[PDB]
Amino acid sequence: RQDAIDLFPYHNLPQGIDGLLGMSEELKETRTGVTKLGMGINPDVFKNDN
Amino acid sequence: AYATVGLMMNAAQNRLRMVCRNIAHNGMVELMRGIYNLIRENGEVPIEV
Repeated sequence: RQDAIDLFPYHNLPQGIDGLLGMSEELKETRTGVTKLGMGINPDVFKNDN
Repeated sequence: AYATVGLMMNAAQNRLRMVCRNIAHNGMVELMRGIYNLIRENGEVPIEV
């Protein structure tokens, strides 16, 4: 033969895992005020955002 | 303190700034209060006036 051994056909990952893992991240970061990169508040801005 | 540019608005820096503020108010101040009483209650002390 010579075709006697071949890598087993594993599935690919899904496009959706990728994108939805995506959406959830932001949905946390909009239904709550948390953001892994963004600056926090201080008493001053709590009293005057300007 | 660095509103020049280093505005500190990183959730990573603030989830750290929390832990040190815990160590301050649960830990360090109760060590000082702990001493100030212990000292205030025993021995004779001098001061280089």
